[PDB]
Amino acid sequence: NTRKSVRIGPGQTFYATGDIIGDIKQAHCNISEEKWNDTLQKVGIELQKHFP
Amino acid sequence: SGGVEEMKNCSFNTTTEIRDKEKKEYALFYKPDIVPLSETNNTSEYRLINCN
Amino acid sequence: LVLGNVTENFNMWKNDMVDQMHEDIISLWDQSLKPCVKLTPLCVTLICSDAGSGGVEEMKNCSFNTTTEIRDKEKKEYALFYKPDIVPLSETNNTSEYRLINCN
Amino acid sequence: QSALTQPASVSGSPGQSITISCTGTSSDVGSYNLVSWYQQHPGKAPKLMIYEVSKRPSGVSNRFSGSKSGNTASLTISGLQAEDEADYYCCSYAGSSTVIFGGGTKLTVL
Amino acid sequence: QVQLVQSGAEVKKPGASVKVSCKASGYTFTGYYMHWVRQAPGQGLEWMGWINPNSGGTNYAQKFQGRVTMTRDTSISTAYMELSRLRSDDTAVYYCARGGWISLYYDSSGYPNFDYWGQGTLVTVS
Ligand SMILES: *[C@@H]1O[C@H](CO)[C@@H](O[C@@H]2O[C@H](CO)[C@@H](O[C@@H]3O[C@H](CO[C@H]4O[C@H](CO[C@H]5O[C@H](CO)[C@@H](O)[C@H](O)[C@@H]5O)[C@@H](O)[C@H](O[C@H]5O[C@H](CO)[C@@H](O)[C@H](O)[C@@H]5O)[C@@H]4O)[C@@H](O)[C@H](O[C@H]4O[C@H](CO)[C@@H](O)[C@H](O)[C@@H]4O[C@H]4O[C@H](CO)[C@@H](O)[C@H](O)[C@@H]4O[C@H]4O[C@H](CO)[C@@H](O)[C@H](O)[C@@H]4O)[C@@H]3O)[C@H](O)[C@H]2NC(C)=O)[C@H](O)[C@H]1NC(C)=O
Ligand SMILES: *[C@@H]1O[C@H](CO)[C@@H](O[C@@H]2O[C@H](CO)[C@@H](O[C@@H]3O[C@H](CO)[C@@H](O)[C@H](O)[C@@H]3O)[C@H](O)[C@H]2NC(C)=O)[C@H](O)[C@H]1NC(C)=O
Ligand SMILES: *[C@@H]1O[C@H](CO)[C@@H](O[C@@H]2O[C@H](CO)[C@@H](O)[C@H](O)[C@H]2NC(C)=O)[C@H](O)[C@H]1NC(C)=O
Ligand SMILES: *[C@@H]1O[C@H](CO)[C@@H](O)[C@H](O)[C@H]1NC(C)=O
Ligand SMILES: *[C@@H]1O[C@H](CO)[C@@H](O)[C@H](O)[C@H]1NC(C)=O
Ligand SMILES: *[C@@H]1O[C@H](CO)[C@@H](O)[C@H](O)[C@H]1NC(C)=O
Ligand SMILES: *[C@@H]1O[C@H](CO)[C@@H](O)[C@H](O)[C@H]1NC(C)=O
Repeated sequence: NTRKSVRIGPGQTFYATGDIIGDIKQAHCNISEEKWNDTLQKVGIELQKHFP
Repeated sequence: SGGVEEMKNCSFNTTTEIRDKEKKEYALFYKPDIVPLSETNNTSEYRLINCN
Repeated sequence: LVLGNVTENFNMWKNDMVDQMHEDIISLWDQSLKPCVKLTPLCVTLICSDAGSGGVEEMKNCSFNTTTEIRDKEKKEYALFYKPDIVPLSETNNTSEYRLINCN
Repeated sequence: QSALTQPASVSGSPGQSITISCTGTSSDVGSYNLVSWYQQHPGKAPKLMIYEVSKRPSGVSNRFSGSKSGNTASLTISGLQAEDEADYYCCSYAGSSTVIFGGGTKLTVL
Repeated sequence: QVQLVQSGAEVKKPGASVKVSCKASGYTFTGYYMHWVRQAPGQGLEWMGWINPNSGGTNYAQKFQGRVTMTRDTSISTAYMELSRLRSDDTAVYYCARGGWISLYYDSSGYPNFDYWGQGTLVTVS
């Protein structure tokens, strides 16, 4: 929603979460699969030099 | 409304601009910030993870 | 020491040292109120009536419940506060409750 | 925050291009691209005819084209027959998870 | 195929409460939103809020203020409306429509993409 202003003491105003407008959904992160796969493949290729 | 998987309501009383009387406020806090102080089986007596 | 034959373009309203003096005095007054602050627990209800003898035009005594040096017990104390220093708090016509002006 | 403005009725001969437009504020049409259009026969349930702003659903002949321009969204129909006599409505995403419907037109055939 | 059926026509008195049902058949109803619209006879269309059949989340349009409650059950695949404090202005026909797709990663509630509708219940008051 917003920074709901709640006042404590003489002048201190802290900001806390109000409601949630709409439906709730997950907070996520997205990484491409083929780029991550051949990135791990290249990391394994390079690290196989140090382990025979 | 409905049910949020991560947010508790956590209504608390707080000090107004005068010391004598108290007022009731509310927010919505996240689940990993809220700890159940409990010496019994009480499911509504919660506190912040700060004050320890 | 007076100089020989020098002509210099002066200005009064564009002066850095006026701003320097103002900022120095403001910072000094900030520093002088640091190590002794003692009026944060006076933000309580003041039950102010008219003062003594019925002939006072500026003061109300404003008896309040205050905290002594011991935390558990309290005591009743009175004062003399001025009318511009005192602001009432109510949602209606309540003539026996007042508040100090800086608590708001 | 009332309904979207809409003409009361439209008229047109068969084979004549007819354009229907509804206007909204900056928070309804000018900021979100979710502007759909519905028709209904009188006495029957409404039916979807245009997706988000310009896409056509399945099972619909290529005759209804929708477009938007600023705060105005318009639907253009060419090649009209007697089966297009219906009541046409606008809708949009109004923000804060709310949907505002339009006033509605009526199409008269000639 | 996909069908939406509702209850019969209901006649009521002012000040009472009306209940309109809507059964969804032909698809998994717990993955799609369901919106409710209102049609007065001879007027346009008015929109009431949506119901999420998974977690029971609701929204409502303005000028209603929680005087209508929508609930659902996952056993018989039917959505419920409980509208209270009826009035002579509320003589209308109520439709239930299928909305967007519940996706667990973005808010698809406010998408005005209604494909399937019920045949509608006529609610008239004296
Ligand atoms: C981070 O990454 C994550 C990934 O992990 C991201 O999360 C993803 O975000 C995307 C956002 O686009 C979501 O995409 C939506 O997907 C659904 C798909 O579900 C339907 O489609 C399945 C098959 O479709 C696939 O194949 C066809 C070709 O065969 C292809 O065309 C299509 O694009 C898709 O690739 C169906 O099998 C499925 O049915 C299943 O479930 C049923 C449950 O009831 C069950 O009965 C079935 O048996 C079956 O098991 C399901 O129907 C899409 O629907 C959706 O696309 C809609 O929305 C966009 C945007 O508005 C619109 O442009 C599209 O045209 C489409 O619009 C339709 O919306 C409604 C859907 O029913 C409908 O009401 C509308 O009328 C409209 O029209 C559709 O229906 C009509 C009538 O049937 C039909 O004629 C039309 O052709 C049309 O299909 C989205 O594309 C991902 O789902 C989501 N991932 C997950 C896991 O949730 C995330 O976004 C990323 N975040 C960031 C920040 O990047
Ligand atoms: C996410 O949440 C925020 C906070 O509620 C939503 O912002 C709000 O959006 C609505 C639009 O429906 C704004 O209402 C409009 O305000 C203007 C102000 O002049 C008024 O003229 C309009 O008639 C209308 O009432 C509301 O002000 C705005 N809130 C704030 C604090 O700006 C936002 O829409 C939400 N996200 C989505 C995608 O809905
Ligand atoms: C201001 O008004 C208050 C009324 O609450 C006065 O407080 C009491 O006044 C009586 C009258 O003499 C004394 O016997 C009490 O001892 C006072 N209370 C305390 C705690 O001392 C107060 O005297 C008034 N101030 C004046 C008249 O200067
Ligand atoms: C909080 O303060 C209010 C003051 O109005 C009081 O009534 C209440 O009992 C206090 N405690 C809780 C847990 O709300
Ligand atoms: C509180 O702090 C103590 C150490 O000071 C710690 O052992 C304890 O786990 C903390 N309580 C919680 C609930 O984490
Ligand atoms: C300043 O200049 C004038 C002009 O020539 C000259 O007469 C005077 O002596 C000068 N002042 C000094 C201190 O030399
Ligand atoms: C302060 O005075 C007495 C001392 O305890 C107490 O009875 C009273 O309620 C307190 N408060 C006020 C506002 O007088």
